[PDB]
Amino acid sequence: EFATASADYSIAMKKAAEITGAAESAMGPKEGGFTAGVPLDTFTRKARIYAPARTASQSGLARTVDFATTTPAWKIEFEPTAKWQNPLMGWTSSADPLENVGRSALVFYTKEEAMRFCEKLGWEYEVTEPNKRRTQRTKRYMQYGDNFGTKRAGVPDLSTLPSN
Amino acid sequence: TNSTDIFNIHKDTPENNAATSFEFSEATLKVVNDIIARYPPNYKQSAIIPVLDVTQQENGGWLSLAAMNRVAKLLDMAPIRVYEVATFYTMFNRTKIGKYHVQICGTTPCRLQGSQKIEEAITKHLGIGIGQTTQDGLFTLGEMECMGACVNAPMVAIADYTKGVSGFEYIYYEDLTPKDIVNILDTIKKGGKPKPGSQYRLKAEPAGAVHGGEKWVPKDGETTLTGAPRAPYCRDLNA
Amino acid sequence: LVYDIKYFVRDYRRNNKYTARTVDAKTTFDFDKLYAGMPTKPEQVKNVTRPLIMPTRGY
Amino acid sequence: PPSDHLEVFVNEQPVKIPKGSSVLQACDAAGIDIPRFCYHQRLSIAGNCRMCLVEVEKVPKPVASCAMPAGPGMKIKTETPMVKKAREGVMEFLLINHPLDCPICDQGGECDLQDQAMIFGSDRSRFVEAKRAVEDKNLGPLVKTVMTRCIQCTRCVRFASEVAGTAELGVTGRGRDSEIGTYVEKLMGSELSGNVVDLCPVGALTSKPYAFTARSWELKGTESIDVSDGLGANIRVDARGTEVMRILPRLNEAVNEEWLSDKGRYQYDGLKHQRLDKPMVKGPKGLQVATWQDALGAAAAALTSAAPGEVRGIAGKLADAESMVALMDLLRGLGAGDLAHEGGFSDMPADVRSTYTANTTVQGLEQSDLVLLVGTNPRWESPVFNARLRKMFLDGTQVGLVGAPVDLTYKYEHVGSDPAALAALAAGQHPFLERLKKAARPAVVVGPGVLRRADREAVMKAVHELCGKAGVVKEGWNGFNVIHDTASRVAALDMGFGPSAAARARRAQGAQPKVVYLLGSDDYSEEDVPEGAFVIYQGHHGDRGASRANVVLPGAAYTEKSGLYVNFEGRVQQTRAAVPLVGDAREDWAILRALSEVVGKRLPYDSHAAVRARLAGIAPHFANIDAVQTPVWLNGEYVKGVEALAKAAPLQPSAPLTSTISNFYMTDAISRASRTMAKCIQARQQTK
Amino acid sequence: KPRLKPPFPAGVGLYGCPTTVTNVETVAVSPTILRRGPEWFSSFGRKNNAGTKLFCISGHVNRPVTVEEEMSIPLKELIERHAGGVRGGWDNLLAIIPGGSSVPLLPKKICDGVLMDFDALKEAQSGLGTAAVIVMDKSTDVIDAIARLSYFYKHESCGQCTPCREGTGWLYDIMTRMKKGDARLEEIDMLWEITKQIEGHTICALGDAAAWPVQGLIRHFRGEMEERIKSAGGKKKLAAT
Ligand code: SF4
Ligand code: SF4
Ligand code: SF4
Ligand code: FES
Ligand code: FES
Repeated sequence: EFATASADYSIAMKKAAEITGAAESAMGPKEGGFTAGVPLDTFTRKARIYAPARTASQSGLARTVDFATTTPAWKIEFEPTAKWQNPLMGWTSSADPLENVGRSALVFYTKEEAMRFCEKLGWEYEVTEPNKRRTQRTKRYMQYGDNFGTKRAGVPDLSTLPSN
Repeated sequence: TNSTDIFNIHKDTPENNAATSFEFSEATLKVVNDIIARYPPNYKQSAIIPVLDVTQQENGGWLSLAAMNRVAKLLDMAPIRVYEVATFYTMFNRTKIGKYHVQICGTTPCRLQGSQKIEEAITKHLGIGIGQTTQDGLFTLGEMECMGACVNAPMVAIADYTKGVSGFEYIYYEDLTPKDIVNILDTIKKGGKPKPGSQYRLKAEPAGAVHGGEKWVPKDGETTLTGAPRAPYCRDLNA
Repeated sequence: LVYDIKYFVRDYRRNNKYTARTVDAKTTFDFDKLYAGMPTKPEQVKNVTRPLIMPTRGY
Repeated sequence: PPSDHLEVFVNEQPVKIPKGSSVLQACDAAGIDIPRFCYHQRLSIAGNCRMCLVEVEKVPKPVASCAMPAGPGMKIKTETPMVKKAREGVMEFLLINHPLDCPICDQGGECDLQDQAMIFGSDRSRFVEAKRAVEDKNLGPLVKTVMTRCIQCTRCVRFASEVAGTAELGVTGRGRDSEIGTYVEKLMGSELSGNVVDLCPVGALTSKPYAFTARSWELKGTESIDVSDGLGANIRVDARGTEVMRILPRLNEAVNEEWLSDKGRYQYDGLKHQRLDKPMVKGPKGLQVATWQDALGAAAAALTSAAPGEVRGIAGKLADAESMVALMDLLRGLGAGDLAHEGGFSDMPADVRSTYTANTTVQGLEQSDLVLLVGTNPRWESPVFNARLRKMFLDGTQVGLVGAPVDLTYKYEHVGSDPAALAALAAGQHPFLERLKKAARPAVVVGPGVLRRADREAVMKAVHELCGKAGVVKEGWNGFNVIHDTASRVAALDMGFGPSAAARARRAQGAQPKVVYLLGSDDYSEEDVPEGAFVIYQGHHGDRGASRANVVLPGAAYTEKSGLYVNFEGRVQQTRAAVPLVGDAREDWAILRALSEVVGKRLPYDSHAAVRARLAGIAPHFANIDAVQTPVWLNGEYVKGVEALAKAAPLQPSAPLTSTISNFYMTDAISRASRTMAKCIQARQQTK
Repeated sequence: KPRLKPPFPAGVGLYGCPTTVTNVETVAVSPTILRRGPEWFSSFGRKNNAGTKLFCISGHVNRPVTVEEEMSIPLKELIERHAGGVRGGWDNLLAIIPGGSSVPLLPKKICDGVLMDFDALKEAQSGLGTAAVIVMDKSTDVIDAIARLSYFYKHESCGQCTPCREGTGWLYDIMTRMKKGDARLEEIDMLWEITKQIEGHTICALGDAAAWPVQGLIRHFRGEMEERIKSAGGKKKLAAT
């Protein structure tokens, strides 16, 4: 039996990505940036390929690499450039064109897909593998019954009993 | 939780603060150390509920912050665990009460028998409601759940704190009318000892009943175990 | 819905399904059945009436 | 093994799980994320919120999946009508007494209760009765309580008992009137007391310095490292424009699990005060603002007019590896050799990396059954590391200490307090040696206060003899560990940032420098910065080192740059810029490259990648970020090599092995400027 | 505060050691059973319902009593003999709780004929429990009695788990409104739904014991609750107009 998110339109998205002839499209390095038509100094900047960790404030795991095959979780991020305050109002000003484009719009299923996008666009990239969660609990409090075990204070000595 | 204790946190009082002192006497310390020996040494914390009860008679019917801290030091446990136990259980008073603690049952088997009229009689006589102490410091009125005396409903329990640990008395008074509880309160106030148990029979044996919460109405009928008691007997355990 | 507030009996948003059909290769399209259910005379022509309202689900 | 992985069925899918796993862990291994409020991975199981209720075949009741163990061949269903009805009913019970507080609550936007109500709950309520109202509690300056929002999950109580070790919270009352806190007015005194704000799933416990300032959706999060100590805890920095709003931990099981100390969490408000944003040159009027060309020219003129033997360079506690190698190469290019470190023991030999790093690593220390601490206070040096030591204590690892007796929140055996006790332990006079000799995997942890001593070589020789006799280092296990308390020390030891033999001799006969370069140093000794010298200060806060300088060159803080730092286990980690540079400040290695150009001898690197490649050319393990090598162990050949340092400066068997950290809340220039740390100290002073 | 099962007290109990908890009356009858034989004990009562039992009869009864009797005795026999019958005659009976407070009540039609037995009260949608018999007559406000029972279960909740701790107070508030008739007719079905939400969803069996009396009250006296709601508007809708 096979049932891996088999009740939604994502079935019709996984295929249409493996249609023959279109599943083997490939370009040389930096070639997609030449035909993109954006200024060429944009590709002198550095990019980071990484999957963001779970927020500490909440316990849910949906925006992590646990659901990597279900949901795109890998991101492309750029270093910050200068910001200052507006003299009249105090609003935060910037001259960065890539200020929100990687964090809002570019999401990928795997690390290699984001690498392929960076390679064909000409961005130099560094890849950061996320830290793997550990599921095995401690030896103490491994199960619920270890809360009430004999490991709290040892086996009780029967020396204060009447008739000792 | 009980009556008279609306806070589950400590409130500073000139009578009740961290500067207040508590210490056991010699005989009470003997009692507490005898209680501790009932349990294993590495599980000495099992003794907290009887020790806190004994401390409650020692301190005069209620637990102060100093008494709880002394008990915490005595059993070698953190004070927050002692505060947890003392706030969890209904008998533990954490504010100062009177000399006699009058507790009336209000659960439905006592309620059908007219516990509300007994409460009305107590409030009309003593002049206080539930959760209050008299201006003389004699009586404190409280409400309780089912006390396991339902065949002799309606009933009142009265706790004696005028003699300390050695003369502590927790006495049930059962099968009551307004006249019976008024007489019991007057007998306690005058310095006598009212009779314990039911006011119209000995025990839970078949006899009459309180009709409407105002009048005992005796009724005759079949009674069991009226003859001679059974002799010792055993079958042949071999075969 | 004032006192009957349960939601999973009316969760239409999350209860739709997409199912991958078996691979449409060796099926039997009979055109004879398709053209055998069609009329040939003016009477016996049946028309689908226009829907009066879109579904309101009782509200 | 007798089938150590058992097979269960979750929604008719076969799942293999380890033995002893619960139903919730089997659901997690099947790719299903079960709603929960009281379960936590790091705490003990409670089972009181009733949100994790699933259906198991041949059971007529819903089971609590967090607590129920998974049996062989078990069939779990997570999407039947009774599971959905159970989830909606439990949510409805959770919401009847909750206050309508989402506009004023700080969890709004990142709330487990809100999101779980949106997904697994209903859209209506039928409750029109009056709610329960609770007064709020005072727990100190870091934890803010609005206790009407409590849902009685008891995560805080389990945390305070199990991880922090203080055990000061409890549940008082009964029933609907159950109430979380301390019965008397008390202050939460743990160093790890900000983690309980993360552990609370609701806005009952929020962060008091952060209160009412931001919503979570506005914050740009950057994954960085923590530099307030030597462990290098992994963090996330949340910023709104140019301003850092909060700092949170992030998961790393090899470093910090999920925790972060209160200093590393709350010292960010020191980044908004006393900041150097402009270059300054001291004139006849005093220090006044100057251009970068003028400031670089003045620093170059003072660095070139002096003789090479009158120049000293001191690295601070927070200098990254790139700026340190830049300063080292610039001073060595001028013919100088006087290099010093603000973290002490600058003359310590750094030949083998195993002699000043933790060979067992942080996660590998959990396989030790007996731990001997030598002269360290891990609760104040690294509270997250001390929390992992308490975790080791709770499942059977015994701890002994040779040093000054300290509160560690776990029981230990005090072997002694001086190097005389260490020698008695090595000879056999104390019975703890027989406990070490019979242990399967013994471990020794040496703190940085031992290395700061003038007789550290004799003490390290005694420690090496003890490790040789007790089987601490053998085939298959290396239990010798040296920890640190400063972020920049191990990288300086890795690259060779140390004084030459001629400079050590000149300090021995008492030569005094005339030009001092202070690379972020504000806790220098008075022996190293003479009065009347020329001082070049490069840093980000105006402090003791900037008030004394003639040239001030403004650099970046660790929230504004991406520099390399190595923790005490040898792992290379990096910061990342969460905000841009402030004012007219620059990158810290770039200032030294520009200054090397103005002096007249350029550094051979012009980019961040090139200076990192220079670092990798010195020591190749610098290139492998987020990883740790296995260091070479040379047995007693190294100790035989430095016996001249043992013969000179002999042992002091009466001076106690203590810890040098006397102020935990204020250790560097950032934490000294933090008003929250000052309130933290004032709260411990006003309780007496 | 109760622990979750598993583990079980015979596996991990007091101080982490194997432990069995048994009732006083269960313990006390064992020496007589061992001396007089198991065949003597099983000769009383129906199959799978063997032996004798202490019964406590309280409430509107002429002679309230703690009396020992054979099991599988009828309620009417157990009350008319040994207790003097219902106050005002058997035709003045309104309802009877047969097993303490945690079991649902029974009306007069079920009570006339049912045996006081484990496998006989259960089929009558009740239970034997502790065999404590509480008798109400036709002067009783049965909604008020079950409301005081709801107050008891609110007062005695330990507060550990969400459904018991939050919903016993909710049940008490709804019952207090129902006693005065200040409610809606569909709030009765809401009340049944809330009891079904508590029951079977908690750590221990006090949540079930809190749901069960309200279920019995609704099932056997829904007409009384509806009449209490309808007739309250004879004193509340005269002010609205
Ligand atoms: S905890 Fe705060 S944000 Fe979450 S539901 Fe309650 S009031 Fe709203
Ligand atoms: S304060 Fe937070 S963590 Fe503590 S019991 Fe309440 S909801 Fe749970
Ligand atoms: S059902 Fe009630 S008494 Fe039992 S554990 Fe839950 S809250 Fe406590
Ligand atoms: S109801 Fe009053 S003693 Fe039980
Ligand atoms: S997560 Fe299992 S009951 Fe709370």
